[PDB]
Amino acid sequence: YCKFEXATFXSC
Repeated sequence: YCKFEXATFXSC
């Protein structure tokens, strides 16, 4: 999946 991240935003 994509999703941002726990803290980061590395969307895929």
